[PDB]
Amino acid sequence: CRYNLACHRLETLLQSIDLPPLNSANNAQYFLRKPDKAVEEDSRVFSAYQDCIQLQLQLNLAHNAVQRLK
Amino acid sequence: IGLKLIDILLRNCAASLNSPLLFGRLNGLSSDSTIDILYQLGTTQDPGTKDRIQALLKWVSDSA
Amino acid sequence: HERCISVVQKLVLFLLSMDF
Amino acid sequence: TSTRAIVNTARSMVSTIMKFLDGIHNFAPLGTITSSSPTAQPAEVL
Amino acid sequence: HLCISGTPKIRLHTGLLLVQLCGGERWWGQFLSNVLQELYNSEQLLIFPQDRVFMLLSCIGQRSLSNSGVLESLLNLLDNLLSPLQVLDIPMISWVVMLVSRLLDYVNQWSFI
Repeated sequence: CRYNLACHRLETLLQSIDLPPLNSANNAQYFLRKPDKAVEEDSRVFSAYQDCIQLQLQLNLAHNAVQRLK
Repeated sequence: IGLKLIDILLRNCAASLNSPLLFGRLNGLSSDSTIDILYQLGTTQDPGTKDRIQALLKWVSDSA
Repeated sequence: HERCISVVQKLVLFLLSMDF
Repeated sequence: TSTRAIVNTARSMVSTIMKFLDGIHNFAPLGTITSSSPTAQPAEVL
Repeated sequence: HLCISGTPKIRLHTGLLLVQLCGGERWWGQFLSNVLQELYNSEQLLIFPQDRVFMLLSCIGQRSLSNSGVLESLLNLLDNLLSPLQVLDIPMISWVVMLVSRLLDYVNQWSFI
């Protein structure tokens, strides 16, 4: 339940994330100086992404522990 | 020149050793700026409005 | 090295064609 | 005409690519300091 | 399938694996240019780590630069991309030139670069 909730969080945060293509000078500047809002979005995504990975490991361990007993 | 501008923003922005070239930019690239320009051209009420819309639709059909 | 000249010639044209 | 006569010095995707491949900065420490006078004390401490 | 979307270790090993196996084939340089054309032309909508894949391609070309076809084909792509001067795809040209520049310098006044 929690891992699905964490996975849902990652999707909601990423659905507002956009990747400019590297085909214009304005896009090059985007990559050169990440604007503060862009930096914050990456910080939230990284924090949220860590939660998903932690819960993914626990879910596999919980599945593996339950499978050992079964 | 509205048709020329539509061609520049949508179709071909290249210049028409001293002559201007403007080879440096991809055709049809969009930004907030180009979108605003295209919207004001489309929704501006004037004799040319129809023709401009026509050009837009033409570019659509051509693309398809 | 004829193709080398071609690319170099086109590179110079690019150099000479560079604008804003 | 002037737009024809100028090249943009603003950094572009080539500079971004170079950055991806790994206010002013002091390069003296990276350099080697010598003197033409044979009797001068070595100046690397500078 | 693997180098574009794969993990960094899979990406790295697939690239290095491809060099060790097919780096010495005549079509190898064409493959690199075709990959370069397909992946970095401005008509490509595929989203992938261009920078990471480009680093791989630069690495791959260096490890296969003994094959004369690598630089030959890369310059042919640059030749074809610049033909409009003699429409130019400046982003594609930038990728090709930087790849070609890094490969050639592996082949002092330019040390500032």
